[PDB]
Amino acid sequence: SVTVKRIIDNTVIVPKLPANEDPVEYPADYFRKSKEIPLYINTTKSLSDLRGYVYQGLKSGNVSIIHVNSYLYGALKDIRGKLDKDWSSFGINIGKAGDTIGIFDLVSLKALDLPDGVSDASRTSADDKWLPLYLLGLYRVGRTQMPEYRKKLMDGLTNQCKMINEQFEPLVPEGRDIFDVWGNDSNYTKIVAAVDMFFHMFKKHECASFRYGTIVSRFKDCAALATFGHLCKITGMSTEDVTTWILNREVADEMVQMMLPGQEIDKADSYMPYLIDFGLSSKSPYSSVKNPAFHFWGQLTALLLRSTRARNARQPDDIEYTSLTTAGLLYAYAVGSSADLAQQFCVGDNKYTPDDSTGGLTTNAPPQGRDVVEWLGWFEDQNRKPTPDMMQYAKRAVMSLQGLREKTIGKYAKSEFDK
Amino acid sequence: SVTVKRIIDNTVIVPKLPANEDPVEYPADYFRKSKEIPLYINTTKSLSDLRGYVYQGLKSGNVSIIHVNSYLYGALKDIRGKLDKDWSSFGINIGKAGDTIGIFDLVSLKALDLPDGVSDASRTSADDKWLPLYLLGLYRVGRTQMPEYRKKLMDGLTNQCKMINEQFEPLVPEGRDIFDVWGNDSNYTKIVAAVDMFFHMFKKHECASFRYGTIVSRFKDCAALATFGHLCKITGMSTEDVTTWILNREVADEMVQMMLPGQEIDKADSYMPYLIDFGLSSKSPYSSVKNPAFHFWGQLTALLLRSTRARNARQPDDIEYTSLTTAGLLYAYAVGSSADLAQQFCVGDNKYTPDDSTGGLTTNAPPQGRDVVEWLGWFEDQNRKPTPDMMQYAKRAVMSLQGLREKTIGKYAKSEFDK
Amino acid sequence: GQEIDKADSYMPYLIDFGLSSKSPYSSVKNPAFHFWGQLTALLLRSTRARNAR
Amino acid sequence: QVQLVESGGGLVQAGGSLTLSCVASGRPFRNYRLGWFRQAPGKEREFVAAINWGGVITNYADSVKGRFTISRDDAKNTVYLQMNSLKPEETAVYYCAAFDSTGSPIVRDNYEYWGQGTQVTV
RNA sequence: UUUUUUUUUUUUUUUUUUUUUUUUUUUUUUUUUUUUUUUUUUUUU
Repeated sequence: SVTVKRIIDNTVIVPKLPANEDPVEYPADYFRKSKEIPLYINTTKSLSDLRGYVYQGLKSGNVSIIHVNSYLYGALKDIRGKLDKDWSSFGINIGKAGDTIGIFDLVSLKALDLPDGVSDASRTSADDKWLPLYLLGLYRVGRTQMPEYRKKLMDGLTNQCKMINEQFEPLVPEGRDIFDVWGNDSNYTKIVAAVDMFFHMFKKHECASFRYGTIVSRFKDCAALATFGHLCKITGMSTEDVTTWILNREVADEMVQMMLPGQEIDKADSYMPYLIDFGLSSKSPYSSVKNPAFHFWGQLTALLLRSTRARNARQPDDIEYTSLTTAGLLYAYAVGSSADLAQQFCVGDNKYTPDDSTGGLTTNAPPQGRDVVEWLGWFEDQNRKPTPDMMQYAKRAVMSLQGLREKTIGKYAKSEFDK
Repeated sequence: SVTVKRIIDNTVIVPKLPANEDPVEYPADYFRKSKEIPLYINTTKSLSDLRGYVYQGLKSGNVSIIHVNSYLYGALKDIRGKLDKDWSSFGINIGKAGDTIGIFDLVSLKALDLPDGVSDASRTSADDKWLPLYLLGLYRVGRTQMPEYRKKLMDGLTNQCKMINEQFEPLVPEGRDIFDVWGNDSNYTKIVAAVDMFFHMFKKHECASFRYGTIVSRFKDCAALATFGHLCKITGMSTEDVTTWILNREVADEMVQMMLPGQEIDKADSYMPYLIDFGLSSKSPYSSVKNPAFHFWGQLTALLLRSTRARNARQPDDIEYTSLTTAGLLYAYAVGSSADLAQQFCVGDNKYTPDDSTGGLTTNAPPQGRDVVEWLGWFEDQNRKPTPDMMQYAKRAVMSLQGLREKTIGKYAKSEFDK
Repeated sequence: GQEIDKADSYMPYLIDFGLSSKSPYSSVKNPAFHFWGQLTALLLRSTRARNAR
Repeated sequence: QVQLVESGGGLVQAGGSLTLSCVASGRPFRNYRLGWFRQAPGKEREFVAAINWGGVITNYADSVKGRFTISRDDAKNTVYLQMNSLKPEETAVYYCAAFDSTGSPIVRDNYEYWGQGTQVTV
């Protein structure tokens, strides 16, 4: 905020824009208020009643989410695992010593305070096997509006056909709209998140197949973090080294935003990956909506470094495409030229001995490592304009790309450097 | 106004043009007369009568806007929210202390001083759930005459299908003309504006989905302001810095016009974004009709700086395309060349140390920052004619643009620089 | 003295009101002005001039 | 919630004027209908007058047309009601009522809030 | 014998409309038409 005046008449002007809060909620700021997350559920009706409730309800268009929650409880209540080591997260010691932990030890059971429904018989305990797998799979199916990508219902149908050969989807085609509402019931999401969190620790459980459909709950609305992992993998550099190659102020603020020190983002098994479905946070701090310049920058740099995932990563709105693209060009060019090949194994204890008697002064050549302090200086020697070898390198990287979707950084990079 | 004479016979001529007032009405100039906005509504008939009134009226072509207003009132009357902090706008303290505020606390209720209509039974309170969502969605649907973009009725139909699985539009195809008149009833607009203004403060309400259809009321007829935000985002520069890069007199007058200091354009939750539907103003000051050169200039500069929204922004009529385009070319070229990459994080407390021993006099080179005072001087050294590197840069930016609509600044820029 | 600058005047309706049978401001009595101004506008990136006759 | 207090009652001479008032407390910044009712000794509560929120639409019982007048000042959140040319048939307890909406009903089942009432004897 | 604008008049002369608008923009979301159980030549002895 600095004073601005109109030079024709010395009139003072106050340039101001509309403001949008859109604050950010971290997971660990939820647990300092409540030391436990509740699961609202109805424990009145019996299991074999709920089986026909949700089977006959599934066959038709009418079904109560309260009945699929109350059915998923008792349908998954007697599933267990033995902890090899202790399990604690955000001050919640879920598992103590060698005692076995169930799938609902993670949350606390509360009572929901009713749907009349309709019942069915002849439904044995052989449907308790896959009906949870089904209802869990429709959460992953019912989150995508693409007509052919929603055909993951064929892979849920297949994964249950593996459990019982004569399994065919008990839902009408109009059902493409039936389970789309299930994702709005907080307790259903608190169920799928507990299922995925449970089966992440107990990996080779006989019912680990249930994780299909709930795997989309892990790190949901946390794309930018996964782009940081993808960049730290594609570049081959450490997290602290990649962190230095951030040359844009927005990516700096966002990188400071993701790396707050008390959110267990590094723990293997934690409540953090499920901060959205558990209700630990209503606005994730690790999304590509609150970290747009980081998503664009890291994804584009990866794409220039021969990435495959980035070919379909989406281009955010309202960011500095020019500065971000130049930064990704210098970074990807630095990593591209500096392969840093070094001998690793020797036979007769003979290693490569570099020759230091090269004194013809081979200057005006790019640096030898991947240090930012040297590539910024070389780039200054290039007048902060990308050299034709950099632009040609990027053209080499983005050309021969085919089948590119619109609004993706693959078509963006191709449309930017391939001409 | 300066004297003009015809040199052949010294005859005096008075060149004059037809005049059009088209004054500008600001929102805060409305509240110094009236300290409250009224909502004219009819409270005679009952709720369950209005439900069949507008359901059976919707199924046919005949419906009274008075009945959908009077129905939307009692259908939305018992919706509430708890204020975390105080809420006041233009001298109207809508919310006091911790007391809950309803959706019609914003306006004052007056009585409309009748349509005979026709009634219906069997319509329970399960239609009070989504009938407001429907009637609100048709305001957004009925503002566009494009055949496929008016198919947002599929997304209202979908958003209500989420509320009730068996929801299908109770309106005939000819209905594409039924809700187009609703936007002309001042009280209906005063309803949708109050709904959107309410649900902007209370963001995670269980009925926040109602905002769909009313979101088009926020900053309606206020495009130029959004182009100022889009430019201040794409450039990455501050509002006061971007304000200096205005080189055209018309854009100066318009920028002074938008930034009058008492219109709450910076408040998060205010009456300003709804100055049109609330009737606070009949001619908005922030529209791309009263700020054409600003819309064209900012949108074109954004497009040259790798924008996506600008590819379809429309080209206004009767403006100085030449001077505005040259200004946008110098601005976009300045922002494009001056990436201003600077080190942000360091490891061993080593930062980039620039070398000042460069004295070969690398003159005739563009400036190093984004200061207008230096780019105007460099541009003067270019004889106020865009250099071939500037025109080539713009060609690089506008080429590879496909699927461009007519009368848009995307096709304008492409047709201007791509040859 | 024809009030061509007044905001609300009888001048814009001099034809239907019968104030004048041959307008002085038509592109039939001012052809070279219409052609010259419209062409100059078109060269200055005009859109209306693209269809001016 | 809303509280209503009736004020202005009493005894008056047969043929004399009188003006009742009703003050509202709680949430006066919301749609709420305003009506006057009464109940005579051994007589069911009947409608007297009503006024809409804006203060334009009004209506009166047949037994009191011409004589009585209703009015409201929502700034001070009240509603006066002149009662000229009174008569011993006009003797009853008068109640102030509110029902939240944008109009004024003619029944007693349309209101939601009621005052305690003032006695009026003629 | 003609006549030799497949010119034509009466004004006129944006296949211009001003009512306000104007990304065939809505973002509540959230955005590899990724997904994990190994696996990872539409390899075989």
